[PDB]
Amino acid sequence: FREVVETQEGKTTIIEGRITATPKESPNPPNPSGQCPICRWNLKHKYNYDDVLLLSQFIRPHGGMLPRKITGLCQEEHRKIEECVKMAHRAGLLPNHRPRLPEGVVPKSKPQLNRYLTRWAPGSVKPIYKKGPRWNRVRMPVGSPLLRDNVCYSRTPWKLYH
Amino acid sequence: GVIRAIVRAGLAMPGPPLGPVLGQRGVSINQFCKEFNERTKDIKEGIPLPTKILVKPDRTFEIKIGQPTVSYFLKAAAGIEKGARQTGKEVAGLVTLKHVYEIARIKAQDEAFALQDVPLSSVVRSIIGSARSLGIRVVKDLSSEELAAFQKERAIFLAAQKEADLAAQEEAAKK
Amino acid sequence: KKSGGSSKNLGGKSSGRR
Amino acid sequence: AAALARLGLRPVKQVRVQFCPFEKNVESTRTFLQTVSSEKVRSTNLNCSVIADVRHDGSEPCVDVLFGDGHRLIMRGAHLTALEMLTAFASHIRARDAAGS
Amino acid sequence: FKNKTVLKKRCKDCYLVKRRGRWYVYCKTHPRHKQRQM
Amino acid sequence: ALKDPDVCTDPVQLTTYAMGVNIYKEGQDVPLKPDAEYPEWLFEMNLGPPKTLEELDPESREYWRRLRKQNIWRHNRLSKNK
Amino acid sequence: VKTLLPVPSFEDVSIPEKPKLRFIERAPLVPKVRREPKNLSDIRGPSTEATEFTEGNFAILALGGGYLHWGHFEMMRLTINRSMDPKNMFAIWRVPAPFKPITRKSVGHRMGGGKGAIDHYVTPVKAGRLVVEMGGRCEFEEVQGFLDQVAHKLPFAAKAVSRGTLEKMRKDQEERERNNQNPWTFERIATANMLGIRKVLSPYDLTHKGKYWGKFYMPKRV
RNA sequence: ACCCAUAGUAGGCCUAAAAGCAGCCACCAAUUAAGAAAGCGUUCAAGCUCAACACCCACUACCUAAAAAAUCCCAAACAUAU
Ligand code: FES
Repeated sequence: FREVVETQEGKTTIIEGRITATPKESPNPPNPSGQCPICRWNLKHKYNYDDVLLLSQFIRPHGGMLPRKITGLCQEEHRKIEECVKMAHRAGLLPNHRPRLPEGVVPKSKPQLNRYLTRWAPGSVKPIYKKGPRWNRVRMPVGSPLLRDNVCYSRTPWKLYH
Repeated sequence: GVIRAIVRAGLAMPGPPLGPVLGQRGVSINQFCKEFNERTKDIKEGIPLPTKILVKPDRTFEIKIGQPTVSYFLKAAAGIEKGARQTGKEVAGLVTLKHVYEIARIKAQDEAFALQDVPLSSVVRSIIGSARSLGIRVVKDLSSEELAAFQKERAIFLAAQKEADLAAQEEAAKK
Repeated sequence: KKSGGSSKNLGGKSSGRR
Repeated sequence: AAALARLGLRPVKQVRVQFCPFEKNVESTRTFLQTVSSEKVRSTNLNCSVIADVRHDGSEPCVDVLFGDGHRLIMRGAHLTALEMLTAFASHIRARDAAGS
Repeated sequence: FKNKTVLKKRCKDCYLVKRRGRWYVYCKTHPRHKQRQM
Repeated sequence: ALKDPDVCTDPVQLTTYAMGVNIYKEGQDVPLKPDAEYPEWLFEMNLGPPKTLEELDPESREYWRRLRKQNIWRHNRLSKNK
Repeated sequence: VKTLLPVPSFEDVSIPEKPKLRFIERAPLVPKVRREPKNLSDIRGPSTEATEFTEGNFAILALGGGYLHWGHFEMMRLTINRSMDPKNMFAIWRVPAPFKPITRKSVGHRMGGGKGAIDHYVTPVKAGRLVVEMGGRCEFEEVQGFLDQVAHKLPFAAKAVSRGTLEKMRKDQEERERNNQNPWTFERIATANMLGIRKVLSPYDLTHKGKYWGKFYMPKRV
């Protein structure tokens, strides 16, 4: 990877770029014919929001996603890994990939509400004051429909609406 | 700001459209007149001249003028006073390759073609295309007798045009 | 409430001939 | 750049672009020259110099910016992108203006 | 804002963003173009 | 009172001189050099309608420039009503 | 180095003398006297008329059944004539003028007392019919915009189609009927009265094969 | 998406004037390339985009878009063990 450093000395600023150590794909992918990193390692349909060892390899130090052209992911798996990282952040599973805070700002405290499988941004959802009849019931989404094709080891498929 | 307007030599007037444009930008019209008419003394009055008023701080204007429009050149060289009303259906003039070649020699001297340093053939190609829009057909060789015959027929067609205009005025009178 | 009209088609009451 | 033309080269006084075009890591520095050489950007401040110190010695490309206040900005473009330079360059223009006033 | 079921950019500075769970049209040039998803 | 300037109309003169080429009052209407004094390609110039794509060579400049104009003609046409 | 491609040439297409859509009258020339039954079967099921292109290259395809009244023709005409290029485009009607009489009773009347009086006229349209046909020196992109506007304002589901999009639309439906991996199809079950299913089906369902429900067409059904 | 824009010429005709952009016809030429012009514009002007050139890949998925009533929401819940 590549860094950028700005050092100001004697009213003079010097902006440079250094090349740091770079990781490399582990040798012998179980499926070298795979197109994207996922299919090359027989990982399609086999990861979830809690598999951070996988998800942490496709995000920036501050929790942002990395571009598809750089990672090489298929457009499809990019959307799965993108949703999975959104949910992993909201589950408190990426406690080091936190947003950069300018000028040492100390955020005001928030209520701790543990959560998992959170499809929507918490501040963006309204209360369900009128649940509606049983034949038109306003449901609560759980998980993501992007992961519907994940391998299900139970005879019942994932329920995405509670 | 560069002001572009094809004006006639020595006929600058304070009235529109020249006036309002100059006044809006603050350029003195009287100052323009004093310079223009003096700079247009050796040129035949009434000649359509593409001008280029290089207005610059503070309202300084260098009136650089180029060769007359190629429309003028061709229309005058064909002996007609107006252009074709519907070109492609009405041939209002005839010229030879020699007439076009010599007009190119004068028009190539214009700053527009001179700055491109193009061969004369390229400029000649431009004249032919511009001619086909004015109704003038370029011919390889034309005799004085061939032009006289056509001109006689051309008078008949031109005369009938006047009568047609009167009929249109009657219909416009009701509207 | 509203005065209504009447059908203008009479007859047509014969039964099938078997 | 659009933001660079809107902001202008007002505070800048001399911009020197040095590179060895026969090298393989000057594309960013050569791109930096293209954007600043525009009639748009140069017009914002005609006095502001734009020099092209083309060399062939092997030194990494450099961009030297001299402000009217006397401050200097040195961007070593060997491992920098043109976009990174223009964002950094615009930041100093926005900064030196506030420092003076 | 005007509430709209179909959001249409009216210009070239009119940009589409999703905030608060719905789509918006914000235009800094022509504020009269601002739309809200209904 | 305002009209266009004078137009020469003498048939023979019109055919013996390039009228209007003299723009200087003292200048003289330019007589026409003879055939020999002109290059051969002048009489090989295309005085008719432009060559079509079939007539043009697929490896020539004019061909592609003509094709480009047609592509632009279309673009304008299919955006007129958008 | 953009790769230019040839453009189609419109030298094999002539424009009719009257490219615009003619005016459509509200009611027929001679008024009808005999009042007619409701006859709702005339917007039910697939169309067997005006299902193919004749002169032009683009059209509005009806994706459902319904009745066109005069207000629809006025909307079709003014929108098409105002939006077409008369020099390079022509437009022909593919539906007849309103001919089916529609009766209404006086306001506030009770049931009974004989049938009501003829009120207006309509034109029945079945799904799969061309409503209006266009052609000329244009591509589909040029007309698709405002043909979609008029189609969206029709009393049934409709869509602007081309000589080509119509064909691929039909190839896709036949492709689906062939690669359908479901061993159970509506037709198979309903033709064999499997499960005694005809106790809930119409006789018409033997030919509609589950693609039609009243006047509605379902292009997803195979 | 990013960029980028010179030139015969304000093509004639029409019109008080029309200059790419009233309406009329025609739509050829310059340079590697830029429509007698697609959208905006004005004083008919000028201006601002788009279509070209150059650099060179933006990523573009697939079709899509909604809601309100009156006593008090309405089982509780749940994405994971064949
Ligand atoms: S998972 Fe194989 S193409 Fe993306």
